[PDB]
Amino acid sequence: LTEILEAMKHPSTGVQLLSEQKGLSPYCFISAEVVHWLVNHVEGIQTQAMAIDIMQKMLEEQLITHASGEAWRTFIYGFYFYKIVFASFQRKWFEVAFVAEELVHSEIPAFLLPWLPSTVPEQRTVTLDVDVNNRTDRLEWCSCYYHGNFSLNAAFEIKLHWMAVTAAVLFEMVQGWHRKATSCGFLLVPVLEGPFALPSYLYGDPLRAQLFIPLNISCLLKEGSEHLFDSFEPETYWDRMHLFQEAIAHRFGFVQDKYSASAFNFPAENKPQYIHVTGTVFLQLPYERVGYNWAYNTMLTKTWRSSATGDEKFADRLLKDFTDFCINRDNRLVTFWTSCLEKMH
Amino acid sequence: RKIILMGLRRSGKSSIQKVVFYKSVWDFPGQVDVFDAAFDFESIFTQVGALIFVIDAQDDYLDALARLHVTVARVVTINPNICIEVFIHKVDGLSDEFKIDTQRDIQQRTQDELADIGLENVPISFHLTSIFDHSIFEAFSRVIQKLIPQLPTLENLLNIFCSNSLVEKAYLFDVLSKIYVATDSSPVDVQSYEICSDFIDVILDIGSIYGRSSQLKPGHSPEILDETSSVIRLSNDLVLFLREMNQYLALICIVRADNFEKSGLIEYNVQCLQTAIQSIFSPRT
Ligand SMILES: Nc1nc2c(ncn2[C@@H]2O[C@H](COP(=O)(O)OP(=O)(O)O)[C@@H](O)[C@H]2O)c(=O)[nH]1
Repeated sequence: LTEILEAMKHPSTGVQLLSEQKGLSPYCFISAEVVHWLVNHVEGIQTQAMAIDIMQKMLEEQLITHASGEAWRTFIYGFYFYKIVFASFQRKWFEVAFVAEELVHSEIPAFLLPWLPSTVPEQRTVTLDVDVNNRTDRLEWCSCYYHGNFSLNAAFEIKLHWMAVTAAVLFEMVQGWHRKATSCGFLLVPVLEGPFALPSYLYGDPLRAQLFIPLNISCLLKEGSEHLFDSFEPETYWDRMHLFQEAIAHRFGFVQDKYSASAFNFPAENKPQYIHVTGTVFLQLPYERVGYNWAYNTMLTKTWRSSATGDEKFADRLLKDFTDFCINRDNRLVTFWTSCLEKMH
Repeated sequence: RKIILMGLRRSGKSSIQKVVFYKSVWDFPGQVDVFDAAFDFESIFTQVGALIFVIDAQDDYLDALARLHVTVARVVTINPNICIEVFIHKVDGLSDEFKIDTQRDIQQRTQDELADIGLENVPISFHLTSIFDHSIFEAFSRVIQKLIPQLPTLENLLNIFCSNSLVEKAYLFDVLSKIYVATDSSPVDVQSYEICSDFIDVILDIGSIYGRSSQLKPGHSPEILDETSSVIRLSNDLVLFLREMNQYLALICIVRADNFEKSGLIEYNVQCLQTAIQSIFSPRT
């Protein structure tokens, strides 16, 4: 209410309201920073959900509003501009929501639970002013396609489409983005767009084919069984297998890559993709011949390499260790799997 | 004031002090940095005006750049008058195409993270050094020129002396370290600087061989000795000459032999510059 906004508008401690940057109204703020402020300096709420409820109450009473004047939206947690009291604002400023994903409270893993768990758009578009140092006399602009949501266990995608752009200025802007991402504790690397596509497809290459790493689930079977999760219901069983396979992908540092399908319906023909933390290796789960699809990120060159990407022979060692783990070398996989049985107390 | 030679392990600091200092320069090690409390860093960094960070060009330098950025933040929070210079080292084995790309990559990686930190007011210089060349001496000379508060007066004096006497190039060397205190506004050629550095070697070695009678008398010299003055004429219509300015300084000038026919006027202007330098560097009120 009113006294909460009066405490928010304090010049000494307050909140870090935005400056007089061009295109932005005065008294603008980021929603994530003021949700973090309403956690700490408040009249007695603790979790984020009632902070979102308090900010929704402030939005409904027109104490605050969006920086575009779009007075129809709810309060969205994340990097969303809000000011203190149209669609062209959506084509200028990056606005990424924050996913409040629940932590793994159950010590039993998700492929061994007795019961499976089972607004903003997925992709957003802005128009970028590419030339910012005025190196070129002409007008240059590119369209940027980014993820509308951010998760800490998911990869954040940025796609650039351009015709009227001198590519040196675009490379300077991407290099500045890479420097900012390295300083911010992240890793911005170029990736293949079609890394598991057939040679006849649009995003596929005629001389590229994926490598298959078979997963030996026969050694994990008990005495006299053909299904790995026959104790549970069978109809979720493959999904359980998917989660189990994802668990092995979470042991080797693969992050889920929620790629946006370019106008592709029929969701049984696109498979989940995984990208390593170094950005060197793509990984896809198929489907019947249970295993992994392995692809190399050939777009990662020397100029984007750092200490967080490893050396040039990191992917070969990762391939060797992943092939050894999936073939049950030294009873390693059983040492994983029975440990998951040790979470079934 | 002192000069602190920072950097990481295997960066080349000990070889720099072997070449330059061993023929106040302090070498902090590549470990136990400003986060560690093994030394009183805030007491030392107040009295130190020049900070030099050595960065290996061949090795990876992002951890070195992060250590450099936190050291710059530490010394700016200690005192705002410190000078920061970056010594890109081990460029003897690199090609001519590699040095420019390495300098561009290091400068573009550093000057944008300087704006990302927010300390854009402080000036940070970049130098290309190698112990097998004379570029380390030139880089340390440009470091030393920042610490001397009397640089524009000496530079204007050398400019009007070079314009008046038709002298092509002038340097004010220190003979013990081969580091020039001041030079004129024209650029320093490496081919000129090598022969100007070895001119001091020839003069000091011949004067060490033949300057045995009197010279190093323990009590006092009964007669005041002449200043060491030398003249070398070369075959490419160029004359190098030295005049001893102070007890540790000298002035090597490069002059064409067409303009060295009137060498008496150049000698008179050298004497007037000697009077100017000895009156500047004298203790006063
Ligand atoms: N060939 C060559 N070797 C170099 C050069 N600069 C440094 N080195 C070598 O790299 C090593 C660096 O050691 P250094 O960092 O100075 O030792 P520290 O001061 O104790 O940390 C030295 O032992 C040198 O032999 C160079 O320009 N050329």
